[PDB]
Amino acid sequence: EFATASADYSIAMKKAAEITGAAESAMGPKEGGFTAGVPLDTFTRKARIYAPARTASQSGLARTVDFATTTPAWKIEFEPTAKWQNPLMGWTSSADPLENVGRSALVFYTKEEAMRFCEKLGWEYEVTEPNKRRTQRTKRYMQYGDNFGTKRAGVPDLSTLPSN
Amino acid sequence: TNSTDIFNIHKDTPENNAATSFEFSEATLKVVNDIIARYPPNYKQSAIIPVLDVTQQENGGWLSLAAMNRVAKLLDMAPIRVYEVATFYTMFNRTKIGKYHVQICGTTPCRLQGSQKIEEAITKHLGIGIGQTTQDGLFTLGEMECMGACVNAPMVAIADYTKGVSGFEYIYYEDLTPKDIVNILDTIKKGGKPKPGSQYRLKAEPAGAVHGGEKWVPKDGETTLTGAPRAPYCRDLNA
Amino acid sequence: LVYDIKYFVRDYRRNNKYTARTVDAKTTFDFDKLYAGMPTKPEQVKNVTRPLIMPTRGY
Amino acid sequence: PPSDHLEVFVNEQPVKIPKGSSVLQACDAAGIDIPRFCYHQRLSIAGNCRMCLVEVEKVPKPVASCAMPAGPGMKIKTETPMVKKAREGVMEFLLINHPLDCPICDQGGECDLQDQAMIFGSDRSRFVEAKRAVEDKNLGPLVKTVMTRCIQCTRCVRFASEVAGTAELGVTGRGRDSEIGTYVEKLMGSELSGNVVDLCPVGALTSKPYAFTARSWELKGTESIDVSDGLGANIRVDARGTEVMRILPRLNEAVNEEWLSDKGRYQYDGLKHQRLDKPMVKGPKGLQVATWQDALGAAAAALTSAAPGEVRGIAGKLADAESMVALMDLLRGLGAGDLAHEGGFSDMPADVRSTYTANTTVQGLEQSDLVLLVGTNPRWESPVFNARLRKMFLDGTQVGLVGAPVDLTYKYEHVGSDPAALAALAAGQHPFLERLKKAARPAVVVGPGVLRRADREAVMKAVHELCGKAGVVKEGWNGFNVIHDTASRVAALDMGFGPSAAARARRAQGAQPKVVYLLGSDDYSEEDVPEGAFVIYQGHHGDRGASRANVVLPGAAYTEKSGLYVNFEGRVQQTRAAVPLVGDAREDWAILRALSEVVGKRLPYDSHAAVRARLAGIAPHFANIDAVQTPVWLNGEYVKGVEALAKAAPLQPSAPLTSTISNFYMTDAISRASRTMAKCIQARQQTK
Amino acid sequence: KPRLKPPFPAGVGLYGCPTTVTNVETVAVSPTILRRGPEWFSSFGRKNNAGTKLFCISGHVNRPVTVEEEMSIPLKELIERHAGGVRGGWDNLLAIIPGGSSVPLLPKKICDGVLMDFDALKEAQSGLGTAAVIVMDKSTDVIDAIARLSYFYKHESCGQCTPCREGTGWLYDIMTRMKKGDARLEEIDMLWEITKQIEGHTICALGDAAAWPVQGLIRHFRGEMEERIKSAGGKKKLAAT
Ligand code: SF4
Ligand code: SF4
Ligand code: SF4
Ligand code: FES
Ligand code: FES
Repeated sequence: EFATASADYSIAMKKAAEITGAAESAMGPKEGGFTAGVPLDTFTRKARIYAPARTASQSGLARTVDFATTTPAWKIEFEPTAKWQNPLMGWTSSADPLENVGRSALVFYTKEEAMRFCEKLGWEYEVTEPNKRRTQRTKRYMQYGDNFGTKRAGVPDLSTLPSN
Repeated sequence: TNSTDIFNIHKDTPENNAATSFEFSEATLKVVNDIIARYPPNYKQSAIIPVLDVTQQENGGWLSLAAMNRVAKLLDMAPIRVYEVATFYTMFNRTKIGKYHVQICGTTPCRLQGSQKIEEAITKHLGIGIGQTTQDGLFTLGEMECMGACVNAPMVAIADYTKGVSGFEYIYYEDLTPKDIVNILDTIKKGGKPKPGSQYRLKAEPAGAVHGGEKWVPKDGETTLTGAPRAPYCRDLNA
Repeated sequence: LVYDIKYFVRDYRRNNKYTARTVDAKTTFDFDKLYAGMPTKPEQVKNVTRPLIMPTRGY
Repeated sequence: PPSDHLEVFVNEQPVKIPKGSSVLQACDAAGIDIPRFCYHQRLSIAGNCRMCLVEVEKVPKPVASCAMPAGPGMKIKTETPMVKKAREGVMEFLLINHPLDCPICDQGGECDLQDQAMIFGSDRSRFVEAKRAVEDKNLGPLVKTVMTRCIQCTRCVRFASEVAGTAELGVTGRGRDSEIGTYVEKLMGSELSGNVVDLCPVGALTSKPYAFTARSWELKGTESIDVSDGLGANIRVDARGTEVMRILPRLNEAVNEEWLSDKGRYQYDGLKHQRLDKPMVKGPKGLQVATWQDALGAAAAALTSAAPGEVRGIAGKLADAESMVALMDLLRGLGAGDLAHEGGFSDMPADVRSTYTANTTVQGLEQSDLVLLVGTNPRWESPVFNARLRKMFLDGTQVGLVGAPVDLTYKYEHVGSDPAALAALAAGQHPFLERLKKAARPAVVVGPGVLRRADREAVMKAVHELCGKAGVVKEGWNGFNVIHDTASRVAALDMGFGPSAAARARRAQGAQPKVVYLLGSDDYSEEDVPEGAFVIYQGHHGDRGASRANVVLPGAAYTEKSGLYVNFEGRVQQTRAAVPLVGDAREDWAILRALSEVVGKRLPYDSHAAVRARLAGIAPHFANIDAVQTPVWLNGEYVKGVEALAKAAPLQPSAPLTSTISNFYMTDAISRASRTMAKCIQARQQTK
Repeated sequence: KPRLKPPFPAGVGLYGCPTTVTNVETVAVSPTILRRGPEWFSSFGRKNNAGTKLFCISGHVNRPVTVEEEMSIPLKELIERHAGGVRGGWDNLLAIIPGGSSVPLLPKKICDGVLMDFDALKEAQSGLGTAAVIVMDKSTDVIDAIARLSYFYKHESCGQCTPCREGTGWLYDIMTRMKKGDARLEEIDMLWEITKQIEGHTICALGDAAAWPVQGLIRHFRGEMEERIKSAGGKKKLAAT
């Protein structure tokens, strides 16, 4: 039996990505940036390929690499450039064109897909593998019954009993 | 939780603060150390509920912050665990009460028998409601759940704190009318000892009943175990 | 819905399904059945009436 | 093994799980994320919120999946009508007494209760009765309580008992009137007391310095490292424009699990005060603002007019590896050799990396059954590391200490307090040696206060003899560990940032420098910065080192740059810029490259990648970020090599092995400027 | 505060050691059973319902009593003999709780004929429990009695788990409104739904014991609750107009 998110339109998205002839499209390095038509100094900047960790404030795991095959979780991020305050109002000003484009719009299923996008666009990239969660609990409090075990204070000595 | 204790946190009082002192006497310390020996040494914390009860008679019917801290030091446990136990259980008073603690049952088997009229009689006589102490410091009125005396409903329990640990008395008074509880309160106030148990029979044996919460109405009928008691007997355990 | 507030009996948003059909290769399209259910005379022509309202689900 | 992985069925899918796993862990291994409020991975199981209720075949009741163990061949269903009805009913019970507080609550936007109500709950309520109202509690300056929002999950109580070790919270009352806190007015005194704000799933416990300032959706999060100590805890920095709003931990099981100390969490408000944003040159009027060309020219003129033997360079506690190698190469290019470190023991030999790093690593220390601490206070040096030591204590690892007796929140055996006790332990006079000799995997942890001593070589020789006799280092296990308390020390030891033999001799006969370069140093000794010298200060806060300088060159803080730092286990980690540079400040290695150009001898690197490649050319393990090598162990050949340092400066068997950290809340220039740390100290002073 | 099962007290109990908890009356009858034989004990009562039992009869009864009797005795026999019958005659009976407070009540039609037995009260949608018999007559406000029972279960909740701790107070508030008739007719079905939400969803069996009396009250006296709601508007809708 096979049932891996088999009740939604994502079935019709996984295929249409493996249609023959279109599943083997490939370009040389930096070639997609030449035909993109954006200024060429944009590709002198550095990019980071990484999957963001779970927020500490909440316990849910949906925006992590646990659901990597279900949901795109890998991101492309750029270093910050200068910001200052507006003299009249105090609003935060910037001259960065890539200020929100990687964090809002570019999401990928795997690390290699984001690498392929960076390679064909000409961005130099560094890849950061996320830290793997550990599921095995401690030896103490491994199960619920270890809360009430004999490991709290040892086996009780029967020396204060009447008739000792 | 009980009556008279609306806070589950400590409130500073000139009578009740961290500067207040508590210490056991010699005989009470003997009692507490005898209680501790009932349990294993590495599980000495099992003794907290009887020790806190004994401390409650020692301190005069209620637990102060100093008494709880002394008990915490005595059993070698953190004070927050002692505060947890003392706030969890209904008998533990954490504010100062009177000399006699009058507790009336209000659960439905006592309620059908007219516990509300007994409460009305107590409030009309003593002049206080539930959760209050008299201006003389004699009586404190409280409400309780089912006390396991339902065949002799309606009933009142009265706790004696005028003699300390050695003369502590927790006495049930059962099968009551307004006249019976008024007489019991007057007998306690005058310095006598009212009779314990039911006011119209000995025990839970078949006899009459309180009709409407105002009048005992005796009724005759079949009674069991009226003859001679059974002799010792055993079958042949071999075969 | 004032006192009957349960939601999973009316969760239409999350209860739709997409199912991958078996691979449409060796099926039997009979055109004879398709053209055998069609009329040939003016009477016996049946028309689908226009829907009066879109579904309101009782509200 | 007798089938150590058992097979269960979750929604008719076969799942293999380890033995002893619960139903919730089997659901997690099947790719299903079960709603929960009281379960936590790091705490003990409670089972009181009733949100994790699933259906198991041949059971007529819903089971609590967090607590129920998974049996062989078990069939779990997570999407039947009774599971959905159970989830909606439990949510409805959770919401009847909750206050309508989402506009004023700080969890709004990142709330487990809100999101779980949106997904697994209903859209209506039928409750029109009056709610329960609770007064709020005072727990100190870091934890803010609005206790009407409590849902009685008891995560805080389990945390305070199990991880922090203080055990000061409890549940008082009964029933609907159950109430979380301390019965008397008390202050939460743990160093790890900000983690309980993360552990609370609701806005009952929020962060008091952060209160009412931001919503979570506005914050740009950057994954960085923590530099307030030597462990290098992994963090996330949340910023709104140019301003850092909060700092949170992030998961790393090899470093910090999920925790972060209160200093590393709350010292960010020191980044908004006393900041150097402009270059300054001291004139006849005093220090006044100057251009970068003028400031670089003045620093170059003072660095070139002096003789090479009158120049000293001191690295601070927070200098990254790139700026340190830049300063080292610039001073060595001028013919100088006087290099010093603000973290002490600058003359310590750094030949083998195993002699000043933790060979067992942080996660590998959990396989030790007996731990001997030598002269360290891990609760104040690294509270997250001390929390992992308490975790080791709770499942059977015994701890002994040779040093000054300290509160560690776990029981230990005090072997002694001086190097005389260490020698008695090595000879056999104390019975703890027989406990070490019979242990399967013994471990020794040496703190940085031992290395700061003038007789550290004799003490390290005694420690090496003890490790040789007790089987601490053998085939298959290396239990010798040296920890640190400063972020920049191990990288300086890795690259060779140390004084030459001629400079050590000149300090021995008492030569005094005339030009001092202070690379972020504000806790220098008075022996190293003479009065009347020329001082070049490069840093980000105006402090003791900037008030004394003639040239001030403004650099970046660790929230504004991406520099390399190595923790005490040898792992290379990096910061990342969460905000841009402030004012007219620059990158810290770039200032030294520009200054090397103005002096007249350029550094051979012009980019961040090139200076990192220079670092990798010195020591190749610098290139492998987020990883740790296995260091070479040379047995007693190294100790035989430095016996001249043992013969000179002999042992002091009466001076106690203590810890040098006397102020935990204020250790560097950032934490000294933090008003929250000052309130933290004032709260411990006003309780007496 | 109760622990979750598993583990079980015979596996991990007091101080982490194997432990069995048994009732006083269960313990006390064992020496007589061992001396007089198991065949003597099983000769009383129906199959799978063997032996004798202490019964406590309280409430509107002429002679309230703690009396020992054979099991599988009828309620009417157990009350008319040994207790003097219902106050005002058997035709003045309104309802009877047969097993303490945690079991649902029974009306007069079920009570006339049912045996006081484990496998006989259960089929009558009740239970034997502790065999404590509480008798109400036709002067009783049965909604008020079950409301005081709801107050008891609110007062005695330990507060550990969400459904018991939050919903016993909710049940008490709804019952207090129902006693005065200040409610809606569909709030009765809401009340049944809330009891079904508590029951079977908690750590221990006090949540079930809190749901069960309200279920019995609704099932056997829904007409009384509806009449209490309808007739309250004879004193509340005269002010609205
Ligand atoms: S905890 Fe705060 S944000 Fe979450 S539901 Fe309650 S009031 Fe709203
Ligand atoms: S304060 Fe937070 S963590 Fe503590 S019991 Fe309440 S909801 Fe749970
Ligand atoms: S059902 Fe009630 S008494 Fe039992 S554990 Fe839950 S809250 Fe406590
Ligand atoms: S109801 Fe009053 S003693 Fe039980
Ligand atoms: S997560 Fe299992 S009951 Fe709370």
